[PDB]
Amino acid sequence: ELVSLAKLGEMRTHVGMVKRYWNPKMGFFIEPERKHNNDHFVLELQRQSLQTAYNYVKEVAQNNGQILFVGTKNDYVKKLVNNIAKRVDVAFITQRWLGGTLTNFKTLSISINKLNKLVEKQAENAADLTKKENLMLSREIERLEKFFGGVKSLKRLPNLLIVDDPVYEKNAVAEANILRIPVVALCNTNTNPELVDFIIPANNHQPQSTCLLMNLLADAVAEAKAMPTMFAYKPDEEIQIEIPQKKQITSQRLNITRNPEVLTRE
Amino acid sequence: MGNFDSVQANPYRPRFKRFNAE
Amino acid sequence: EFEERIVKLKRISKTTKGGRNMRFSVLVVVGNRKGKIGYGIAKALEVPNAIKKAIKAAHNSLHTIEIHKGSIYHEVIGRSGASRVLLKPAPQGTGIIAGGAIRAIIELAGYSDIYTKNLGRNTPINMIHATMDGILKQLSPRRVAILRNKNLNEL
Amino acid sequence: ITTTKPIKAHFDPVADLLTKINNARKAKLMTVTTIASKLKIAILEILVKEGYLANFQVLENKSKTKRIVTFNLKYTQRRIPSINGVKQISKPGLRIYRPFEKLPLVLNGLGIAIISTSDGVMTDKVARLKKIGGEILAYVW
RNA sequence: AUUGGGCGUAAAGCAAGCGCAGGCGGAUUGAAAAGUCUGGUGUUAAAGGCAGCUGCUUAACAGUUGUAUGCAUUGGAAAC
RNA sequence: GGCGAAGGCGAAAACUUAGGCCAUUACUGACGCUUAGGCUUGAAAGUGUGGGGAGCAAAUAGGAUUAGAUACCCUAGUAGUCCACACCGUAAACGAUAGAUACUAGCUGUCGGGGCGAUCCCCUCGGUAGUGAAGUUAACACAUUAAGUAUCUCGCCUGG
RNA sequence: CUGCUGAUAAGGUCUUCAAAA
Ligand SMILES: [Mg+2]
Ligand SMILES: [Mg+2]
Ligand SMILES: [Mg+2]
Ligand SMILES: [Mg+2]
Ligand SMILES: [Mg+2]
Ligand SMILES: [Mg+2]
Ligand SMILES: [Mg+2]
Ligand SMILES: [Mg+2]
Ligand SMILES: [Mg+2]
Ligand SMILES: [Mg+2]
Ligand SMILES: [Mg+2]
Ligand SMILES: [Mg+2]
Ligand SMILES: [Mg+2]
Ligand SMILES: [Mg+2]
Ligand SMILES: [Mg+2]
Ligand SMILES: [Mg+2]
Ligand SMILES: [Mg+2]
Ligand SMILES: [Mg+2]
Ligand SMILES: [Mg+2]
Ligand SMILES: [Mg+2]
Ligand SMILES: [Mg+2]
Repeated sequence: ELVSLAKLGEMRTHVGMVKRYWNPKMGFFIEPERKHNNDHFVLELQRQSLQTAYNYVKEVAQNNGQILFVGTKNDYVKKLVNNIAKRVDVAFITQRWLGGTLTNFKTLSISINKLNKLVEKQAENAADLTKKENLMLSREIERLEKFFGGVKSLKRLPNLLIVDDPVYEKNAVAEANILRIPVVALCNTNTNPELVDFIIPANNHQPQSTCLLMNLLADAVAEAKAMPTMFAYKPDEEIQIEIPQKKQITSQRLNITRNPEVLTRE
Repeated sequence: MGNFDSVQANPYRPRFKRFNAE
Repeated sequence: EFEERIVKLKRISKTTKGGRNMRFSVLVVVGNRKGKIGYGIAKALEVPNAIKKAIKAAHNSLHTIEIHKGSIYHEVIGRSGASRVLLKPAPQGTGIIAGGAIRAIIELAGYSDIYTKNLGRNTPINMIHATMDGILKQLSPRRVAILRNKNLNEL
Repeated sequence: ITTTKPIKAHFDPVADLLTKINNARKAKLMTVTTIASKLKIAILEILVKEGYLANFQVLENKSKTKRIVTFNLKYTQRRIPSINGVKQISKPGLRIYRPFEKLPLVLNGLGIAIISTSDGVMTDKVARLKKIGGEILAYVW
């Protein structure tokens, strides 16, 4: 099968956030509460939702759809998306999601066409560039690459979106919903279930759980486009992973003291 | 009267089923 | 053959550091007279560009309309803000008993015989919103049969 | 069946049930409970027959002194109900009596009208068939 | 605004309370039948209104047939 | 932050006395909600008679400022502010939101009773606050203490 | 770091239009 239930339990993909931060509409994916303070999930629901999303993304990638991976979150998520893009040639937006990346696609298409033209001009090279103008062109290349390096490949609106956190990507999921594009996400007890189509009840704070699930989706894509897989349909000795640096791991949401009353009074 | 306990506890079910070409 | 007609052409303006910026706003209703109709309001410095943008918005936002015997199935009241529009089914022959924004919406949608009355405000955009809400809230007599497990509108 | 919370009901039997049903519909709630009266039992029987509810179930205390009725709404798979609205006609104070000639047709026959003529509550169509009318309780569509 | 409106900021919740009369009012059983529903009967003058037709060169108009509403009495229904 | 229906209530004590919250295997057995008319209370100012008068201060006098100052500033200053007994019955008397009843996500505090027993913290029943989706609204916003879904009763509104 | 500091005759343009290219 896809994964092992004890493996999910060990990667802690069945722990959400503190009970304080939760959307009541996500009560379906949480079993009746208990002395746990971090909103444990239902493992069968996790596996079922993951299998459904896997099947859909596999179908899209086999039928040659264009999927876009979006993480503009912690540096680990950024590097994870970059590695997944290296593994499979899917489009990605690791930097900030630009306003209207999908609903205003014409202007960003103009920008990426300009980026491609500048890139080929620089590659063709010329002695007229000298030093100053060459440096300015290189800096422009660097900026449009940092902000459009994953979008340059596509020429048309993508057929599917994969979001690491719908709460953080509220703009991206809103654009996907207004354009009627499928969007899958790793909901983490604080997300509105209506916006996401293929909900995957999961963790979003654990750098091991997010890595495992993101690599599972990438494994679906890579199997559909036919390379050897990475995590899916694999034993423990190859599924095992490490915990990034910098007793047990602490998925506790803290720092409530930085939420003061809005400036008021007269 | 009318009790059958159908159980329809599948909220937020996926709408899209399978991608296809024209 | 998506026919279009102009419902309102207002002259809106803002004030700047000396003088007034004046722009024309158009409320266009686009309908194919077969079941597709949308509305679009746009603002521009000139009437032609305003009309072009309004038509673009109306074609971008199109809604599906179902007709029964050329009319509306059941009496409905569309609410939008302070405008309430009452629609009532009519027998074949009375024609359109609507006037103004409701008449434009009904003709461009494709209905033949409708009784209408504007019970509230007379601002074209809100009247159009109320009319669209009333027509959209409508229930076909097959969805209710599916819901209640009846036999395709049989007694 | 065992309960934990106290159960209360309004003095008006038709509009109590209507408020419960409308609030449950708007809030997507499925199961609700209320105090049981025979008018409410008959009206829920006709709602179940017409297919606006899944089930209604009456229960009695161990001492046979109190009765409560609990019913569930009929939601589809995508979780949208079959009830679209409820409106009560014969409110307390102003009671509405209409003969057969003026028996109403709700939403051109899509909805139903609850009429308690002489043989308990009765739907509009069967009242028309029997050619007799009476008190009109509520409009449900 | 009975059908068919409102009272935080646009006109409109008495400064607040104790409250007679009035209005409304928990659940079950029985009786009667004042309200409610329904059948028969009498009447609601003619003209007028609506539908059909005839005659004025057609019409306006005239004539002719049908056409309700309420009250009373009597016989049933018993859900509210 | 607490109490009362509102006005309102803050040094200590005694006496007399009103209501409320929680749990009830107890009792009466619909005796309830609202309330035209009626009655009771009702900040401050004001009135009448008798007391009291430290401080403050309408009216009043003077010095300043000012084109003028019958005002803002200052120095004095009577009624009044205080008590008892009788009236007046008005306030932005405001939550600008009548009372009663049933239902409708959640999160964070705080106050009281009850369950456990160091505090702290957990649960239940209520009071008082903030944030907040459905829902409502012309918008601001209200949002289980509703301005939401509905019922009952009273009062009130109909351009300046 | 609080001095002082008052007034401004009447009536008025200015959007013609989208039918459309
Ligand atoms: Mg200037
Ligand atoms: Mg009005
Ligand atoms: Mg006012
Ligand atoms: Mg008040
Ligand atoms: Mg007042
Ligand atoms: Mg009382
Ligand atoms: Mg009384
Ligand atoms: Mg009763
Ligand atoms: Mg006559
Ligand atoms: Mg005649
Ligand atoms: Mg005084
Ligand atoms: Mg003087
Ligand atoms: Mg001055
Ligand atoms: Mg002095
Ligand atoms: Mg005096
Ligand atoms: Mg007053
Ligand atoms: Mg006060
Ligand atoms: Mg608020
Ligand atoms: Mg006047
Ligand atoms: Mg000076
Ligand atoms: Mg002067």
